[PDB]
Amino acid sequence: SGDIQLTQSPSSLSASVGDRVTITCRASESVDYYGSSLLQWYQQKPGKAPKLLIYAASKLASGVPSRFSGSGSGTDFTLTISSLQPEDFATYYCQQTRKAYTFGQGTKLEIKTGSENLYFQ
Amino acid sequence: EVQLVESGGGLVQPGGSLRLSCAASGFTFSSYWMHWVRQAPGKGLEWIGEIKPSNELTNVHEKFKDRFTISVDKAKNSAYLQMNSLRAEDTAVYYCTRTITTTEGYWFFDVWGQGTLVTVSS
Amino acid sequence: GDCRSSTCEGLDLLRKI
Repeated sequence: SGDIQLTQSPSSLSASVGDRVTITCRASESVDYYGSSLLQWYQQKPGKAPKLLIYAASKLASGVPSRFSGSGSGTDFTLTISSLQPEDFATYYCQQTRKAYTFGQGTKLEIKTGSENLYFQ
Repeated sequence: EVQLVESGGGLVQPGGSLRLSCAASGFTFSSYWMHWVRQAPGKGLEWIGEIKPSNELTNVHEKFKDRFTISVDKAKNSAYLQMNSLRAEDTAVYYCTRTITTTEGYWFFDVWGQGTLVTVSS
Repeated sequence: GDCRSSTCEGLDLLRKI
């Protein structure tokens, strides 16, 4: 398809409250236009509609906490969540508006409450 | 308050057809581009197409052009998605949403409906 | 000014500012 493809990394991740997490988004071609990067980040809570967090790669949507920050240009973008909060656990999508409308495959962010077991024998 | 409410979802046999509705409220419709976006269970988000109610200009993605049609009823402030010859790959949550433009010129989906599930059973 | 889509309109308005 002639669409601008968006590939997110990782596919899923877990972290604890207070941790800093990063989610990346790579575009198949530049999403830039006249010095702007037409890249949005959406947060989707289970069973709910996506909610805009970031637009134009780095601009915070109204009412969105400052702990969410967006960076990058051209074909490479990053969503950074400094100091995770319990309500931040959801599926995150990057989204581009340079050519029609496409979304990344999504990155599921889950809360880590306990440690991973040590499978030693 | 700006709101979008979808209805019409359900279980459909392959080759079947279905019409989804999107009732808009808290804004007059006509000015905005209205969109249909779907999300397959446990998967990503896929843009279907758009409609400008005022002039009924429509752009459906190439992938859906032959079976999916977008229409409006300006009297009912509603947008519709007519889905024909449904296949297993059409099983998804279907959302209607709108694009808005900021003072700086950036446009994006701001308000979405709650979604309606379409399941293509055997 | 031959747009016919939200993308065309969006790019046209953004470029003008």
